[PDB]
Amino acid sequence: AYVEIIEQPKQRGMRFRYKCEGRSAGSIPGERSTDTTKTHPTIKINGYTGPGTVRISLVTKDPPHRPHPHELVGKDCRDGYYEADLCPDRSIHSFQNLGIQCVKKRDLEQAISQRIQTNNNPFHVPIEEQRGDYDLNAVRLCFQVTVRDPAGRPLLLTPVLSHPIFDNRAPNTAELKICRVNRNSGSCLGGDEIFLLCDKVQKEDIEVYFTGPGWEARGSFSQADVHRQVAIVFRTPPYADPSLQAPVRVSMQLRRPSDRELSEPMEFQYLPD
Amino acid sequence: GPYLQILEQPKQRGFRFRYVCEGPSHGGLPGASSEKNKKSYPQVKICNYVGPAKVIVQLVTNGKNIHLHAHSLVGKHCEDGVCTVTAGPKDMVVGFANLGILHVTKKKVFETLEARMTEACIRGYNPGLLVHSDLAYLQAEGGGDRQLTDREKEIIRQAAVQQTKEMDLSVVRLMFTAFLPDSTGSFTRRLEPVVSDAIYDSKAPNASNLKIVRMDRTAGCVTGGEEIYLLCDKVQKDDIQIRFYEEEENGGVWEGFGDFSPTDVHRQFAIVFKTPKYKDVNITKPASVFVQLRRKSDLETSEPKPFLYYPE
DNA sequence: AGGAAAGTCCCC
DNA sequence: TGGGGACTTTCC
Repeated sequence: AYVEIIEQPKQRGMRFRYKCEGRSAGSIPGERSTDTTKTHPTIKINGYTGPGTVRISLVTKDPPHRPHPHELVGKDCRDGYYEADLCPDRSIHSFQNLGIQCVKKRDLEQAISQRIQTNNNPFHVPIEEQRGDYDLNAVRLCFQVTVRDPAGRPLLLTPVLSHPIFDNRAPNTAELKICRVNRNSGSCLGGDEIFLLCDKVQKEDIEVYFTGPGWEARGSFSQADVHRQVAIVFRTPPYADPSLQAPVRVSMQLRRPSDRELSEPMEFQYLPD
Repeated sequence: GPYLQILEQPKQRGFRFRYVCEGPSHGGLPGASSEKNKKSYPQVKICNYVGPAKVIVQLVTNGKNIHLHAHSLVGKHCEDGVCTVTAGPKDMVVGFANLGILHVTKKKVFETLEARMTEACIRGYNPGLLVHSDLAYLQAEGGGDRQLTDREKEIIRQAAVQQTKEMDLSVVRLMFTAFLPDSTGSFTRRLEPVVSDAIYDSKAPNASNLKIVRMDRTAGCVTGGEEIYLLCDKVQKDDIQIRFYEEEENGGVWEGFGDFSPTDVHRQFAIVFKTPKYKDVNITKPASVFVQLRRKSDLETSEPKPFLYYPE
């Protein structure tokens, strides 16, 4: 009898909501999803079918998987964890009512107090470890299922974690996303000024990654050039080939150094010198 | 007779109100003075004077009539959003240096309000004229902690409510009052109060100093409809407009208005617009106008950037 | 659901 | 005595 996630929660892109925003307003969707054919996180209990409980909870995104201070909310959610009876006539079941409620950094102690008052910790991490400051910007769902043993008594299946989910609000944990864009032709030599209308970025950790497999180059600009987390004004990179003859058409995309995420690329038209 | 005159009004545009949670000594209400190598600060001066006299400063509203504003003045000699500087010698001019505007939380307006009107109906020098003028009376005499009429406190309190809904926390006004020697001792008499220009909190998105930070093309053909990337500073998508303009001889100005949509106003600091047709598309020699961000509501504009309408 | 406002932090 | 940018929460 073993749990397995046949559809992970759509990692980057959802913005955890504070409890103070009109309550609800959505749910966690799965890696693969789109409005035409929507999705929500799912697990396929394997090697068993029937009655039991399908408990979930949020856990630290790294090594000591400590109960994380945010709270899941939705149908059958309480004290921070979703807990309900799973439908017995199927082995693949999804949760379309999973919300991630975040806590204001100040009530951050009251929560981790609740994450052991309420008796919550899949991995049984020591209080010592629970003290270390949290990364209230990323969570992992922890599906820990209870099926029935050959006899009939409750059986605690192994807790399995889902790919981390990252807030969208946190300007450093978001999904890089170019928007409009001054231009893209430039030339083999490079030194050209483009205006980029990025989504909320950060002047310390971000940088246009001109590239094209067989090459790769950042755009020349500076923190001063990053206009309100929103606009970046760089100069077209010298191409690797600084004596082109015909139009190589590489690809530029905002890259975030720290985490290394990159964005859906665009089409820069590196022209003949 | 004697009377307060404003030797120097407050800067008005450019001073960011600071929340009680930001730190003291964060800045100081500047007077209306940039004047290169030289600071400034608001200052008033009595007239047909009174040798020694004390002047107190406090924050009033900005609407039709002068009411008591929640934000409080905070600085050296200030306490309880009031500042008793004394102009009591052979020199009447009295400046208010290093003053500040505590920004009250919406969450706490009624409270500071009620707590201000009240610590004023018991003054007379702060006549019911500002709280509920239904309170009309008082003078100056005294009454520290003196109880107010039970029914009184109400007309005060309820006033401390129907006014809070109307209180704009993004704009204030200084209300200098002079008091002078009376009946041997006490700076007993309220010598006519003077109220300053409006001071516009610098942080209100509506009060931002429209600035043109960068621009795609400085020049462009006269034939219009050309895309440009103009990186500004905290504009308000609906209430903004890019405007090209040039004066033709004595008086008479010419104006053009960049095309676009709130849609085109990217994240409050970017507007992507297309140029407009210049004065006349028929020009054998390059023409130069100016482009200036512009707030539609108050028409407050901005230091402009030059453009160059080249021929067709 | 975004986008903004309202309010806090924090650093040169 | 200074001030400004952007982080966090809240509003809609």
